[PDB]
Amino acid sequence: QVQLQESGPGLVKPSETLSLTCTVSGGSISNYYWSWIRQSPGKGLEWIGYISDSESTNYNPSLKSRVIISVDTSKNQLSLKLNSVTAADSAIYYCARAQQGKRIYGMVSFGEFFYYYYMDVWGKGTTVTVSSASTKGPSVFPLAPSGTAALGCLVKDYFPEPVTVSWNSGALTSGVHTFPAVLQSSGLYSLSSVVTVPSSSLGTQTYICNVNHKPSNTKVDKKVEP
Amino acid sequence: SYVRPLSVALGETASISCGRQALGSRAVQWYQHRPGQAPILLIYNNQDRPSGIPERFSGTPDINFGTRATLTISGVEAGDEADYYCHMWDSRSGFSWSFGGATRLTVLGQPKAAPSVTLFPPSSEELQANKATLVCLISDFYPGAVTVAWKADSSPVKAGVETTTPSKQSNNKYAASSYLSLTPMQWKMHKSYSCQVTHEGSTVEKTVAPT
Amino acid sequence: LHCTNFNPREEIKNCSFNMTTELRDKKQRVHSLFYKLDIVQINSEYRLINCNTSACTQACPKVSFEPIPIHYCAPAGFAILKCKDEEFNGTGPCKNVSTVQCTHGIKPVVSTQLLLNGSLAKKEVKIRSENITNNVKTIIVQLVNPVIINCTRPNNNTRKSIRIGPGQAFYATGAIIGDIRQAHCNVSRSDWNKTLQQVARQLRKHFVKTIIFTNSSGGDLEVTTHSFNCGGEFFYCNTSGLFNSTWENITLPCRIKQIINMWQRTGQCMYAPPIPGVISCVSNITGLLLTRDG
Ligand SMILES: *[C@@H]1O[C@H](CO)[C@@H](O[C@@H]2O[C@H](CO)[C@@H](O[C@@H]3O[C@H](CO[C@H]4O[C@H](CO[C@H]5O[C@H](CO)[C@@H](O)[C@H](O)[C@@H]5O[C@H]5O[C@H](CO)[C@@H](O)[C@H](O)[C@@H]5O)[C@@H](O)[C@H](O[C@H]5O[C@H](CO)[C@@H](O)[C@H](O)[C@@H]5O)[C@@H]4O)[C@@H](O)[C@H](O[C@H]4O[C@H](CO)[C@@H](O)[C@H](O)[C@@H]4O[C@H]4O[C@H](CO)[C@@H](O)[C@H](O)[C@@H]4O[C@H]4O[C@H](CO)[C@@H](O)[C@H](O)[C@@H]4O)[C@@H]3O)[C@H](O)[C@H]2NC(C)=O)[C@H](O)[C@H]1NC(C)=O
Ligand SMILES: *[C@@H]1O[C@H](CO)[C@@H](O[C@@H]2O[C@H](CO)[C@@H](O[C@@H]3O[C@H](CO)[C@@H](O)[C@H](O)[C@H]3NC(C)=O)[C@H](O)[C@H]2NC(C)=O)[C@H](O)[C@H]1NC(C)=O
Ligand SMILES: *[C@@H]1O[C@H](CO)[C@@H](O[C@@H]2O[C@H](CO)[C@@H](O[C@@H]3O[C@H](CO)[C@@H](O)[C@H](O)[C@@H]3O)[C@H](O)[C@H]2NC(C)=O)[C@H](O)[C@H]1NC(C)=O
Ligand SMILES: *[C@@H]1O[C@H](CO)[C@@H](O[C@@H]2O[C@H](CO)[C@@H](O[C@@H]3O[C@H](CO)[C@@H](O)[C@H](O)[C@@H]3O)[C@H](O)[C@H]2NC(C)=O)[C@H](O)[C@H]1NC(C)=O
Ligand SMILES: *[C@@H]1O[C@H](CO)[C@@H](O[C@@H]2O[C@H](CO)[C@@H](O)[C@H](O)[C@H]2NC(C)=O)[C@H](O)[C@H]1NC(C)=O
Ligand SMILES: *[C@@H]1O[C@H](CO)[C@@H](O[C@@H]2O[C@H](CO)[C@@H](O)[C@H](O)[C@H]2NC(C)=O)[C@H](O)[C@H]1NC(C)=O
Ligand SMILES: *[C@@H]1O[C@H](CO)[C@@H](O[C@@H]2O[C@H](CO)[C@@H](O)[C@H](O)[C@H]2NC(C)=O)[C@H](O)[C@H]1NC(C)=O
Ligand SMILES: *[C@@H]1O[C@H](CO)[C@@H](O[C@@H]2O[C@H](CO)[C@@H](O)[C@H](O)[C@H]2NC(C)=O)[C@H](O)[C@H]1NC(C)=O
Ligand SMILES: *[C@@H]1O[C@H](CO)[C@@H](O[C@@H]2O[C@H](CO)[C@@H](O)[C@H](O)[C@H]2NC(C)=O)[C@H](O)[C@H]1NC(C)=O
Ligand SMILES: *[C@@H]1O[C@H](CO)[C@@H](O)[C@H](O)[C@H]1NC(C)=O
Ligand SMILES: *[C@@H]1O[C@H](CO)[C@@H](O)[C@H](O)[C@H]1NC(C)=O
Ligand SMILES: *[C@@H]1O[C@H](CO)[C@@H](O)[C@H](O)[C@H]1NC(C)=O
Ligand SMILES: *[C@@H]1O[C@H](CO)[C@@H](O)[C@H](O)[C@H]1NC(C)=O
Repeated sequence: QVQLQESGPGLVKPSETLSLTCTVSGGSISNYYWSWIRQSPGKGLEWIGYISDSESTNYNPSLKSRVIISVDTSKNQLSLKLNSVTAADSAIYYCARAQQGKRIYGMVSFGEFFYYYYMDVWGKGTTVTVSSASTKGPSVFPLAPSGTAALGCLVKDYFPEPVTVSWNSGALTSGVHTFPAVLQSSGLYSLSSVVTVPSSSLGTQTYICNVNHKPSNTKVDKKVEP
Repeated sequence: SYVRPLSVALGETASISCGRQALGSRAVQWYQHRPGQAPILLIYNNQDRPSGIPERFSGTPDINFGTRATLTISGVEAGDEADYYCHMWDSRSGFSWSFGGATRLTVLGQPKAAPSVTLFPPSSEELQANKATLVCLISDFYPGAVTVAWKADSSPVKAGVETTTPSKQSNNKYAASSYLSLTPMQWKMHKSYSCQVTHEGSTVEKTVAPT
Repeated sequence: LHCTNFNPREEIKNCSFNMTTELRDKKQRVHSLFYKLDIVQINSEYRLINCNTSACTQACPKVSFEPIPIHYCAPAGFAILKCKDEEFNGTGPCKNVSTVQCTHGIKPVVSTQLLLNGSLAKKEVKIRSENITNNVKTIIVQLVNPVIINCTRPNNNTRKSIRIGPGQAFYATGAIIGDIRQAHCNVSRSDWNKTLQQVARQLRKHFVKTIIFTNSSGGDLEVTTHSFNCGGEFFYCNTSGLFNSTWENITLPCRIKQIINMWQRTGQCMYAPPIPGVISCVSNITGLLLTRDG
């Protein structure tokens, strides 16, 4: 009933304010607690902070002096800021719904309980990269094919992560295989997707990929044919 | 942080011990998380699992202090190969900010799978830009470990190769790319290029020629 | 003592100190838990509350404070006269008198405010005093039906034995295994309320007039609390929630002391060693002792 979705800039210069948002679907925003979690390569899940339904803040001691978790009850938008960002702050950021639990072990009147939170519904995640290097759009080149055949497109030098590939704007979904990227020594990734398809339709039904690179707003699409 | 390696056989029951023992009455959370994937909540109370999570994920209720918190994954399959976290709350420790160290369950005994090598020649548009880049795509193999070797006619080449590390797919299998970058001159002057993929003790080769 | 607090009422401290050992020239840096009530600050360097007035002898951990019936007998050639009239006021003539050699089994139960484990009135809550018109004379109530008090110290304590000398072993309070809770007592509402309207209607037979119940006056802890013994440790329960009515449970928050003076003597205390495990005792409340103001 309730879904989430993060949003971000993809690239952030060092020593600048990072800003993300989230869109809550099918649920009131000032009804539950909201959290922020990030996972960097090499480090485990790190709990950033959380906001209450009363809109009160409480941040991790790891970054209490750099984080501001705001809110926007007009819609269902949850905010997050990161002052003075360094290279170690690049990670996949998540926003989840913290549900408050009340564990009582003694007498409720003597104060013999403790509050604990659990986050049951998470967002998809937003990738952010911290490097003073500039953004750059890709250069998708088509890969012509040759029981079945394989055909794809070589998304060459682009920075930074991520990139989206869709075949026939979402019509062709069976047999797709978007491979992981490759960080070249030149400092920018390169991706490649392919799709196994029956050899019958090599000439008739056109195959068109759709490449999306938001960190540079360079949206491209190309067609493949022998 | 630092990781704990775990290995169970396929079909067995995994008993994942929690990281930090509780000093008092506890309230433990179990998250199943994969690298580059949204973490899902398995058990939020000491044993209460939410909607959708199968009954094969069971925890230990804290009926009497002393009992340790463990996550029990009965009938492990290839999908239960992820990182598991133990969010340990109790009455004595402070605010449980960190999720603790991750235990990476690696289910053993999975069947072996052979690669699906596919090599594409440089595009006509790419060659027009005076830059040639072959691409060798390996897919649907297991275990996730291969070896690429590029052939320039007879003699091999390794200057200009950029190979992805294996990555788990949606079918619990692994895939990796392999890019050889060369000038358009040396693409036309060589008779053929090959992509030799060595998985386990076997090698398979899918070549391509400038034509 | 060098003490710090405990955990992120009942305050407990974790105190480290230098201590002697089996050999005179050598010392040991050992630590122990001390309840805040047994320890004062010097001005965080603390100090045992008794060291400035008297020494302390800790109880031999093999003896028990279990009150068991004592029979007081009279010598040969003497006698004991037992008044058997039920509604006997305690003073004056008694029409049903018999002679005995010894008294019945009397348990030396030390308590305050509430008289625990005792002899009941055969019918109607009987009240005893000297000069009722004089408020400085203590009134003694004796209930007819016993309300049951239910006490327990929940914290699972552990005993840590030091060695302060050749044969001298001071038993220190170890760690607290499990949760940290609050020691207290439970008595039944609508039963303390049922037996307080019984004491009420008998207090007005001597005082015409509305009667009020309040808390203790104030001062020492032993004077202003339901101090008693329970499993080995000495509780100090706050009975403001029991005497609070002018004519489901009612829980009394209790503190626990280790340095007790007992008989209010001229400088003599006893260190009650920590009882390992969980403590819980059940005691009848058969009597009372009030104090009028004027
Ligand atoms: C002297 O006088 C004293 C004062 O009068 C007196 O003190 C009393 O002491 C006792 C123990 O010494 C105390 O008992 C404790 O009480 C706790 C609270 O119990 C109540 O609440 C729970 C939970 O309620 C939430 O959940 C239910 C549904 O699950 C909802 O319906 C509720 O509305 C509520 O949920 C909402 O509210 C929350 C708060 O707003 C929100 O956050 C939430 O989102 C929701 O909105 C109820 O389940 C309890 O029901 C039980 O009792 C009723 C009678 O009232 C029974 O009929 C019924 O069958 C139930 O058994 C109750 O209403 C308890 O949590 C606590 O028990 C746990 O803790 C101890 C020690 O920590 C454990 O050893 C014990 O095993 C329990 O652990 C279980 O539960 C936790 C968390 O739930 C699990 O993590 C754990 O693994 C374990 O689960 C396992 O066992 C469960 C059954 O036990 C089972 O269901 C599970 O599936 C699993 O197998 C403990 O009992 C009592 O509070 C004191 N009194 C007061 C006033 O404080 C003293 O006794 C007197 N005598 C002396 C000193 O001698
Ligand atoms: C109020 O204080 C009580 C302490 O006396 C808490 O504990 C409950 O006391 C009841 C009274 O003895 C117990 O019920 C008894 O069980 C025995 C065993 O079968 C019977 O012989 C008794 O007749 C029966 N008494 C009654 C009145 O039913 C309860 O068992 C005991 N609680 C538990 C968990 O064992 C009360 O819990 C406490 N209540 C509150 C709300 O704090
Ligand atoms: C004083 O209070 C304590 C606790 O409030 C009372 O102890 C309780 O006694 C009952 C008696 O039946 C116990 O219930 C039984 O427990 C056993 C073991 O768990 C269980 O198998 C039975 O089915 C039944 O539930 C109860 O556990 C026990 N509670 C505790 C905390 O020890 C005691 O009876 C009271 N004394 C009085 C009122 O005189
Ligand atoms: C009022 O009387 C009751 C019962 O006569 C007293 O309860 C009794 O408490 C003692 C401990 O103080 C219990 O005896 C001992 O318990 C320990 C701990 O397990 C054990 O090591 C000993 O062997 C012995 O069993 C005793 O069982 C208990 N009686 C009952 C019936 O439960 C109560 O303490 C008295 N109150 C006061 C203020 O003296
Ligand atoms: C032993 O110490 C106690 C506790 O400090 C003394 O009682 C204190 O006396 C001083 C007098 O200067 C008061 O300021 C405190 O308020 C008293 N404390 C309490 C709790 O009443 C006691 O007098 C000391 N004994 C001797 C013989 O000096
Ligand atoms: C606490 O009071 C109860 C109730 O008066 C006592 O139980 C009685 O014990 C006598 C002596 O064996 C019996 O004749 C009664 O029948 C008992 N009454 C009930 C209701 O069982 C109990 O002995 C008292 N306990 C203490 C320690 O004083
Ligand atoms: C209080 O804590 C102690 C541990 O310090 C518990 O002692 C254990 O009790 C179990 C009972 O099943 C034994 O099997 C262990 O061997 C004991 N451990 C030690 C070190 O002796 C004790 O059970 C706790 N008390 C309660 C009431 O649970
Ligand atoms: C009281 O404080 C002392 C510190 O002096 C605690 O002793 C430490 O306990 C930890 C946990 O086992 C050990 O890692 C340290 O080595 C101990 N230090 C020393 C100097 O012994 C002691 O645990 C505390 N007591 C309680 C009940 O928490
Ligand atoms: C005993 O407990 C009562 C409450 O159960 C305490 O009452 C409080 O006392 C303070 C100090 O005078 C007042 O300011 C509060 O208004 C009282 N609260 C009430 C009556 O609910 C009392 O202080 C406790 N006494 C001891 C010695 O611990
Ligand atoms: C023990 O005594 C030494 C001096 O002899 C002192 O430096 C140290 O702090 C003492 N340790 C304690 C009191 O715990
Ligand atoms: C107690 O009752 C007797 C009855 O013989 C009476 O003489 C005496 O004055 C009474 N004393 C008190 C304090 O009630
Ligand atoms: C004296 O007490 C006994 C006790 O049973 C009773 O039988 C007798 O009737 C009493 N006598 C008087 C005069 O009260
Ligand atoms: C005394 O009684 C009043 C009225 O019932 C209540 O508000 C107050 O909390 C009671 N005090 C205590 C210490 O129980």
